[PDB]
Amino acid sequence: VALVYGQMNEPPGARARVALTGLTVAEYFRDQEGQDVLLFIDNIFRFTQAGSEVSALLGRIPSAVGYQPTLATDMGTMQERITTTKKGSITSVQAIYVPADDLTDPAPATTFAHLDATTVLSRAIAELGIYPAVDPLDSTSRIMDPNIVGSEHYDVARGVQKILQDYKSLQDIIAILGMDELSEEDKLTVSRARKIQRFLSQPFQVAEVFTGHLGKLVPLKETIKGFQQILAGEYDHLPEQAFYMVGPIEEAVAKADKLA
Amino acid sequence: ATLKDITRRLKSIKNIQKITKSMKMVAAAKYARAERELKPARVYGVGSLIIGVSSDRGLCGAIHSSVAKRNYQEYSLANIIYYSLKESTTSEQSARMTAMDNASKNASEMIDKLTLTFNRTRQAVITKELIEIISGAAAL
Repeated sequence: VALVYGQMNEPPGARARVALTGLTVAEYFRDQEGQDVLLFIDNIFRFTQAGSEVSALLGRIPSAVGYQPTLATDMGTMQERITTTKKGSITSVQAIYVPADDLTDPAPATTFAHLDATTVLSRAIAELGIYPAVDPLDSTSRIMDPNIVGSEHYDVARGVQKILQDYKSLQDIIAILGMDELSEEDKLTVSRARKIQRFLSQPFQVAEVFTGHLGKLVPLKETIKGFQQILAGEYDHLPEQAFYMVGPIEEAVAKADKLA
Repeated sequence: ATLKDITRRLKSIKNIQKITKSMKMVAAAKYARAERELKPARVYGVGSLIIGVSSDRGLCGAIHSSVAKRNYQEYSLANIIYYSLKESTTSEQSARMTAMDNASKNASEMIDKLTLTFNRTRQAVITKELIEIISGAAAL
């Protein structure tokens, strides 16, 4: 990683440009060495704000909500340099701050014009111990189209979510009226869902110096199969905790063994 | 549409939704038990002065408004009162459950709308207040 910094004490113009500087660097590992670089802009809102400060200083009339008249171009001239050219591609993970919790606020609204996916980190999920604490129902992607990820991928994914959704429904019932008017059917959606929720968690190699556990980098193929089978009913006999913090389904099997 | 009022309304609806979701679950529990004990009761009652039967608690749709709108006999008199009574609470707990499901879902929807109305208003006040400052400044 190369780190580029635009600290909060820097004047508008500096916090304004540092995301371009970082961009410059990344474009090299693509236009000069044709790799697949990763660009991280933390956070995309302070980019926009820096834009407004600069704008105001140049005495230009603000537009709706006080932002810059050039909000959309200031953003476009930067966002657009982030793509897959014939030489390689830059992929950007942008930390978003939504003002006033207003998703139609000009800053945020403009920004979504460019996003192809959202990764929603959730404190609630974390509380399940589940990590990464990504929310499987709130996180989204433009490319989750069978015409793009292929029917299999697309169906598994849509399978995982529905089950996760259904279980969500039952969640209310379980706690109140108690876990049993539950059908041979309603008891399976839960079981699997709970297995799934866990199978969606995973050990990171970045946290090895700490979790005393080995990181896993599951492959896409392994991912779709994994969930495919749980949906399928291939491991309904396996127990929940067999799936907590593992990589490929094979590990779910072996953990079960060590868990008698 | 005042950020003050909007907030005042959200405040009272978030509580309503909470108390209303609670009342639903309590009812569905009372209902579940009532639905079952009703199985035998019917067989028993079917086996067996204007008297109107309902309850003391409202918030169960139209349960009340609807009704409002020698040894052998003595015995069969208690059996018939019992039967009606056992049918009544089953109807009542299932209607309170239903009524409180709706109420709670309406509340949440109202919540979602007021919130979105709040943000639109919040953005327009700032924009509005700022254009006003600019107009005055430019005229000089």
